[PDB]
Amino acid sequence: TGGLPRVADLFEARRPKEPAIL
Amino acid sequence: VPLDGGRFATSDLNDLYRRVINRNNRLKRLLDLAAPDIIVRNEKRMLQEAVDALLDNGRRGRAITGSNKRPLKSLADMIKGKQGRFRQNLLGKRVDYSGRSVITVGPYLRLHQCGLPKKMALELFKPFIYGKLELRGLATTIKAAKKMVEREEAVVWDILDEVIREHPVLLNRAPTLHRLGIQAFEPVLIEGKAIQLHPLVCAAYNADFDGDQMAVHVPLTLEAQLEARALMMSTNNILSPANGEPIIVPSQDVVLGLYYMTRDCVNAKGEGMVLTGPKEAERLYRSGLASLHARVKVRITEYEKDANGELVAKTSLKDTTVGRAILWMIVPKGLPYSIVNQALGKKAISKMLNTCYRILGLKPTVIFADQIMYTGFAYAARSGASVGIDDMVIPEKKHEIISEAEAEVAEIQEQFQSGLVTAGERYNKVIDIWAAANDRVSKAMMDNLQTE
Amino acid sequence: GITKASLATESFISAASFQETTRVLTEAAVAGKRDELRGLKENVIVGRLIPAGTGYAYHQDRMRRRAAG
Amino acid sequence: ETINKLNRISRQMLQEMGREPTPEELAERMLMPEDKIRKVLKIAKEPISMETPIGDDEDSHLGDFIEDTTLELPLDSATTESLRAATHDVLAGLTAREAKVLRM
Amino acid sequence: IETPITANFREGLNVLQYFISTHGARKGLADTALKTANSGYLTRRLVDVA
Amino acid sequence: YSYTEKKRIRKDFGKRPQVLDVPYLLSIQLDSFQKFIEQDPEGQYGLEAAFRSVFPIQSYSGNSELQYVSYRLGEPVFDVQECQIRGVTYSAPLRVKLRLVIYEREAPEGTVKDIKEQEVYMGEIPLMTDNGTFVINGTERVIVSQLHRSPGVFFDSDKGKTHSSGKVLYNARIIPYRGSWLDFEFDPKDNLFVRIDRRRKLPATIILRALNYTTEQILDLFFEKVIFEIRDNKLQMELVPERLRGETASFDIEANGKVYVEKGRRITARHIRQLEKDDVKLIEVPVEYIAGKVVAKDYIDESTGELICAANMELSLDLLAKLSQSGHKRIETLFTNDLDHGPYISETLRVDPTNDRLSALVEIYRMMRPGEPPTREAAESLFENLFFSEDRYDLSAVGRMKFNRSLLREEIEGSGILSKDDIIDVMKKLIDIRNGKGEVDDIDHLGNRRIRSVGEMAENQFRVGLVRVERAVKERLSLGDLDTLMPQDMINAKPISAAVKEFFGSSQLSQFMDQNNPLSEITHKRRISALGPGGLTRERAGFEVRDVHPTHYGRVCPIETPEGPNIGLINSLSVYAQTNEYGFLETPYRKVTDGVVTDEIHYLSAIEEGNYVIAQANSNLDEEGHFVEDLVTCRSKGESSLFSRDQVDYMDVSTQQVVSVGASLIPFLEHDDANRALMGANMQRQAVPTLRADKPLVGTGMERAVAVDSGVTAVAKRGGVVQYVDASRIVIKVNEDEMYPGEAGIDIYNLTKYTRSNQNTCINQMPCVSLGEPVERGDVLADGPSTDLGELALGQNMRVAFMPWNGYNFEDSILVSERVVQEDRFTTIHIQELACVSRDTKLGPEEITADIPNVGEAALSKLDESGIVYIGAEVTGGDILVGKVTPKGETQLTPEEKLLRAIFGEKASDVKDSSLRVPNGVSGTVIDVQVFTRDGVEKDKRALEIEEMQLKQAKKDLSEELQILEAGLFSRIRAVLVAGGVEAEKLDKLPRDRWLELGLTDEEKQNQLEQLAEQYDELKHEFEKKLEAKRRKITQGDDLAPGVLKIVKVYLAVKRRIQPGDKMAGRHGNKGVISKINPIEDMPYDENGTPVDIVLNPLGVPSRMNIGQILETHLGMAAKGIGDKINAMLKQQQEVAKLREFIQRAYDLGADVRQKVDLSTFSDEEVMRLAENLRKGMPIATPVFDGAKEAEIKELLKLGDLPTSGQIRLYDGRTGEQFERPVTVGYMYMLKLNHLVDDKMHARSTGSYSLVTQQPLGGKAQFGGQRFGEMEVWALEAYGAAYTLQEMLTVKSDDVNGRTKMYKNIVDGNHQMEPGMPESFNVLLKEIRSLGINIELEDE
Ligand SMILES: [Mg+2]
Repeated sequence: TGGLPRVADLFEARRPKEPAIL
Repeated sequence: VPLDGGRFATSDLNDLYRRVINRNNRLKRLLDLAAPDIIVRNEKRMLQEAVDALLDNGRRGRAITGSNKRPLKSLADMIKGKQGRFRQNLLGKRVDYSGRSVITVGPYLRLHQCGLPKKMALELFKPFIYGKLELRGLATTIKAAKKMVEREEAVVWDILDEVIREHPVLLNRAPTLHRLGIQAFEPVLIEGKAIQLHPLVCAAYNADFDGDQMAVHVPLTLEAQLEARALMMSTNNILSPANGEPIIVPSQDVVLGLYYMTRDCVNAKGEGMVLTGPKEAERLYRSGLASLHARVKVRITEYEKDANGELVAKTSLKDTTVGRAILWMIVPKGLPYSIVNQALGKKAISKMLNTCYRILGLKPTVIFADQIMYTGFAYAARSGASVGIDDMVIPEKKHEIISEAEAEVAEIQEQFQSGLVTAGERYNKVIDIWAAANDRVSKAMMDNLQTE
Repeated sequence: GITKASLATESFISAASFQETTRVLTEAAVAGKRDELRGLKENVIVGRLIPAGTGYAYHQDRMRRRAAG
Repeated sequence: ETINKLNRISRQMLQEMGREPTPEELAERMLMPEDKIRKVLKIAKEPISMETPIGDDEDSHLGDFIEDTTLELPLDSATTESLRAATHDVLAGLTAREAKVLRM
Repeated sequence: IETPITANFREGLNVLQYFISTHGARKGLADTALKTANSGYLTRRLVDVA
Repeated sequence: YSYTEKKRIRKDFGKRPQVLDVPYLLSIQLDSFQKFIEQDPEGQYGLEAAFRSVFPIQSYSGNSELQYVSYRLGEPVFDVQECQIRGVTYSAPLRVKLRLVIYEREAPEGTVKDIKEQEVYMGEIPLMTDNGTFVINGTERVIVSQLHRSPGVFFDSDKGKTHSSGKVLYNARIIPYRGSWLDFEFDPKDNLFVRIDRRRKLPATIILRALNYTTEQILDLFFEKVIFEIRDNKLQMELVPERLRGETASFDIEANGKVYVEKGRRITARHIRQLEKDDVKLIEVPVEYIAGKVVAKDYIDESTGELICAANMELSLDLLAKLSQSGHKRIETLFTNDLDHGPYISETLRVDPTNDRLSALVEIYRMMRPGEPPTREAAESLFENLFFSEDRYDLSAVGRMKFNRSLLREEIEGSGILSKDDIIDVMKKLIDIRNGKGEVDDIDHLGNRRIRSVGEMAENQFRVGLVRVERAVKERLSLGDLDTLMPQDMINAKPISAAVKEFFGSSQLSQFMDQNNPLSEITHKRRISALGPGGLTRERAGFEVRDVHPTHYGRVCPIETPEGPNIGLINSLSVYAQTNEYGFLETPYRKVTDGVVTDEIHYLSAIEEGNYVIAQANSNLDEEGHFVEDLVTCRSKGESSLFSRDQVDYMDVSTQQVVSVGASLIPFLEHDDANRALMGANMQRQAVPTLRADKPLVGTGMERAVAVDSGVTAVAKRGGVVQYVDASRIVIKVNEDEMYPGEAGIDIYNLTKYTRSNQNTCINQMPCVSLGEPVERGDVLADGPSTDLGELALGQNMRVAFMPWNGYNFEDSILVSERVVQEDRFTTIHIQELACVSRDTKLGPEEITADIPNVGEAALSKLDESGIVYIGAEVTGGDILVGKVTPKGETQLTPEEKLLRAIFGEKASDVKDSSLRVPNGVSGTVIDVQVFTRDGVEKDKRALEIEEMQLKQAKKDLSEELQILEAGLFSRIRAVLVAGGVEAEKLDKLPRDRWLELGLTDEEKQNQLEQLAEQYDELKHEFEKKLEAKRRKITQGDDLAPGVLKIVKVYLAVKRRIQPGDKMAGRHGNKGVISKINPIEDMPYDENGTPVDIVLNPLGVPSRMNIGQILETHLGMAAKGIGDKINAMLKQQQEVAKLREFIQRAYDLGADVRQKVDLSTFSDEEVMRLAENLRKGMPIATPVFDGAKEAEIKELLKLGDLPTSGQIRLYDGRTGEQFERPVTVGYMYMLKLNHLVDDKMHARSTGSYSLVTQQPLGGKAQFGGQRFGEMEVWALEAYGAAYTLQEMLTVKSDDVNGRTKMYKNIVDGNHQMEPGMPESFNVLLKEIRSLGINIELEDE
């Protein structure tokens, strides 16, 4: 998404909603 | 403890403890009276409920305090507090030797100090004043020293001048974010009830002048004085801890000052003449002969420390303006003339200070910054900058742009009436044409406003 | 994650600050957990010198004096 | 019991003295000395929860505003510690037997 | 809205244009006033972590 | 033109003719309470309503009934003034007739005895002032109107966030005015659920069972019918040809020897039309089609009498056979379509654990009050008591109306309870929504938002009181004897009084009126709050409601709301708005019939406005007012676009009505960004009144309406000539046309003089009229604080230059000249109420005596012999206002102290000094003193002086009344006698007292003489009784609290001017804080040599977008230009022609505007005064969205002599040299908010401490120190400063040893600390250890 919530999500390590797989 | 009107007020823990004691004693009684099981059991349940209510209330029935609906606070709640997550060192604690008030400007200040109201400094340093007063013998005893300062006798102001001198105070603003939210300054006694805060620091505090209030704290112990001076001191943090870039960068009035100083017009008084140096350039300007900004060749002497820890001198004819020439008098030593020969925007005016720091060190950067602020304000005042209603120029082509862009919408509208375009795609189209129109008018007014 | 990593702390005086106090004190009390301070929050709470800063000299000097002769 | 009686008289006379009966009236109703109303009326009141929330719903609650009046101010303590020095100096000034007699 | 404000501050805005500007204004104030709190929360989490 | 308009006229720019003039700005407040307190013969809300609601109370089958007859409100004990000074509540006694009847056992009814106890008195109820305010404790208080969800039914979505399958859900909510909530909601499985309040969810059908519906009629209710005939053998069906829509053929669809549809072919509109026109009633179907169909009713075998199938059971090919051979021709089934008509209720039933009515009632009762054994009578009682009882449930009128209307009913009024039809209909509607026909409502819509007001809420509280007294009356009627008790005996005072006193005293919506300002009051009184009782919390919602709705248009101000923790949870009422008949919000419009725009006004509610197309406030029409453009910008449904010439239904009345009275005072608002405008109208209410009310130089034209409609001014009740004008009072002689026949002649207005306001500011009225002047009815006879000549002056306009000055205006900081502080124009007057309390301690009573231990003659001087300060004596901090001494016996002194007393021989007192002294730093003059005494304690010397003084002053006042009144009356009799008895010189010889004897010839004039006789005598005795009453109100010992013997209230009036740190702001949302006060010498001046008052910062203008402040500056300058020209021409002394010509020229201005003007007004005595008032500057008006234009401003500047640019050359007052570039200078109206720096400024070294945890606590107006928080600690942590922090949280604060042990070192000249442990943590150890937890301190 973006913004301050993006920062929070990053620092919280939260898995995104529709992630890829490696 | 008692109150006014002979009334009493007490903690709820007394209600709870009382309950526990009464039910326990009653249980002892019911045991000694040989009561049926059904009764003594009920007494045991009630006692368990009472003890539970006393320790942590709310994990059973939530007992209510006497005559009052509100649930009585228990020992667990005594520990917990609330608004957190806040354990009373955490949320905050009231502190002696401190105060606060509305803040004002004080541009005359060096950045190492701050205006402190007379009365405030009197009330804040009170014990120090007492001790000093009787240290010299102006007061027979501490009692008498109070009565002196309470009289506000004429002598004590001179003593306060003494206790203030080397003894820094801590200034803090409300939303403390980074560590620079608290800074230490040197108190300067001031008539009035308002605190005077150095302009260059207004950046770090995020403090505007619209009625923001600041708080003062006195570093009592010696270690706190030296901590305030060698750590929390204003001059010792000139740079953001987030990035090495200077936080003491000049803000607004000052940058309009240096910008108006160093900028060149195409023609004015003094265009194309030659001068021995910055001295007679300023001397030329102040007397009205040469315009602040005019293209001029002047002899200047720059320095470079590019030898080994040693300053090299060199002089030349520089093609510059009278303004740049005047300003160069402020630039210390090793910095090149190149730095002041540009237009000096808020960005460049910062890189000047940064380079000055990483070259000449702390002290020169400090005094430099001070001078930059002073000259900035002064020349900004001389500049007679203002804002009128005609200062904002609307593009002469605006109405026409509006018209054409307005014709687009009706083209697409006719297309929708004719079914050529669907509803949604249509919406996107009209939104796009107007969105383009906005950019058109913007990039019209900017050309007109900028170069015209 | 940060909010999770904050949860891990050896000092129970510190944990009882920003975490749920009621649970922290119990959960520590059963294990007979012995808090040595060390960290900042606990030292602020107990009202002694910060083990950072000017305080580092003290705490270090003491920390070494501890578990020693 | 007395307090209860006192609460009744006001029921007879509340609308009867279409305000409330003066604090001194129930006194004459009752059998006893009649200034005792104020005392009794005062003693019978229950204390207020020290946790009683005061304004803003904020964590300021009533008990937080109760100052310690039993503590002695530092400003005075200093002067006491100074009085010790003053008198000590002064009794050090007299003759040691006069100083002994006065200290005694 | 597909009809942008065709007037600026130097010229006068009319009733509609202003009424429509209002929502943007209030959302601005509310949002910023909230992002204060969010920022604070973030700093808190951060210093607690370190 | 009115009479104060001849004094001064505002030149009004702006085009739009005002079709509707601004109404009473206090409308809501007054009308509401006027409805609460009133006698309404029937049920419309009032005291009558609540009375009728709870009454008549009857005992429990004891046939003892207490009915209510009628009520009255006694005259107020103290009128507003006396009530204010004394501090008592302004209230009326409530006298209510109660009739207690007993029914002889046994009946046919009728009656042993009914006792009619004359009106029992319950409490006194507060009264609302003429201004819409209440006085509770001697203080004006306002109750804010409320905004909540209207009672009725409400259909919502909650799509999205729930369940992440999309799908939404649909829910209905029945919200009563009072009583339990009834909620209906779906789930992902599409099972309909019901919950009472927020409680445990239950399958919907379970409620229908409790209404006595079996399964059969539930199915009958929500489902259609499908008829299955077994006729001959094997399976026909009744086919309604529309049923086949939205489905595919499952088999061969055929009949009538003609095949209509083949299997595998979706039935479309073609097949349907075919079948319809060919009228196929009956079609043969296979036996496998009923394999899935759900049977409607119960089916039994006639022979065996056994149940073949229960209702709502899925039939099978075998079940078909089993009920077929039993002789069943017909089988009814549900009509179920997974698209059109949903099979919800059926499945809901399949989740229903219950069977019969009582089976459901058990589950409902066990839901509401779980854990305890259910009972039949209990279940029935509870359930019937919930939504079906006249007691515990009401939707009221608004509720029943919105309910029915939302249900598409006819009746707009009905029962206040729920009916089976109601619940069932609501369910039907919800199912219809889930099925696709119908839409969900939205909460934020102002049609779903209802406005309450003081009346409604006061009524609710009084109602609560009545239920709680009802319980008591029934409780007493239980055991009652027959002919002894009557109503008073059961019915008390205290309950009712306490309910009402609780409302007005403590509630979020009852607050102290915000009176620092005439705008503040009037903008407080129009206000909306969604908070408080029955509202949301800031913590809960949430952005949608806060946001400005399209429905806010014309109803609520978009741009005036608070900028705090609650935004949009308040707002404000708009200018032209009003409370709807049902309590919604409606705004004035203009009905366009045919093509003409009619000036007839029409009010439309939120929903009424919906489908219509409303035109625009600014739209060009001419002559007749037919629309000039072929298409005009309009808004129809929720949106706005261009609309065809006549499609238009309505048009905005005014170019104002969008905004409020706060924003309507902002000049050039159209040029200001909404944020800064908000801030502007927000701060404008914070302006403290100045010493000299100026007036705006730049205005709107609303300031007049604000000043007058707010009670601050004095408006003439009746027009006439002023007999007498005094700073104290004003006596106006009434005209005969306005005047009533009897009692004769004059209105006397007693002006309010210097007195304490709520904000500790001053409120003082000054006469705006002159001796022997004509006054029109409804004209200002006086000005309140901060009002000038009937307009509103919140501050002062001044000469301001935009230019950076030496950094002294660095951010917003304001740089003001010395001329301003010297002219004392921004000076402000404060009124502080200080009190001294003489209490009773066990040691003894406290004395107010002037005998004070340890004070010099200089200290006791300022007090009289009794111990109270003299009136008028100026005082500063530390001065003794009231001497007070309290017993403390037996010091328990120690060693050397003793020794000391032995040397110096002092009798150190048994009495401590409690005297009230002026707070530190505040300095003012005593304007008044009051003394309250317990009724029965001896009045002290001074208080007695005061009482005699007030008594004599009172007699003088009353005497004045009777004299002016009598003279006024006899002066009429004199005129009536000359009317067919005329004796001139003869009549006025003999004593006036002996006039009434002389009559007149037969005529009505004799009867007029009679009238004047009657009323004369009436006034004559009225005087007597009034003086007696006043004397008593003076002499009565005020009723005090327990423990307090006497109270002395001193009133100080401090005078503060302006100093650096004070907050100042324009109306445009531009703040500032004065920095330095600069000499006139250093002020930038122009070529004319006139300095400038204030130097602003031009850097503040571009960023914050408010360009309105600049336009205001320019136009203000121009106005001051016209003013200056007039001053020069008056100083000329020209004569009338030159002047008048110029003034007119000023008023004409270019063409196209609406103002008009003279030469009506008298060409000499009037015009000259107009000019005289106009020379200070020419007051203009800039209507809000209709305001002036650049061209008009420049044109007016041409009428000046001053430049178009608005900028001129300025010279530094220091160097005398010019300033490069011109700088904008003009006149900007500026407000001094009260953030005064000698309020804000605080300092502490060592103060009082808190007992519970030892921490710094200000108790003395000696301040608790600054709170050092967590972030502030982190700041110290990032720096390396450990010691600063330790001393911060140990010695400076929490350490009880540390603080003092430190202090001694501070004075000793040693800076150290011996910190120890903070008391907080030390307490926490005891608190932790108090539990079963052992917390120790290990080791060493
Ligand atoms: Mg600010």
